[PDB]
Amino acid sequence: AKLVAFAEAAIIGLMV
Amino acid sequence: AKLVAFAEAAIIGLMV
Amino acid sequence: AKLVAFAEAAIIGLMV
Repeated sequence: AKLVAFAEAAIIGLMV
Repeated sequence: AKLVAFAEAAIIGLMV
Repeated sequence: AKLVAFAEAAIIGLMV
């Protein structure tokens, strides 16, 4: 799956 | 180069 | 905010 990172502090990596 | 990420678990980052 | 990574050596992550 492709991985996307987000900064919200924490980093969240969500998959597609 | 840009790093593109995938997760298959091992995470792989490839250079573009 | 989404993060984008680059490999320049060091890795740089920039917020979008």
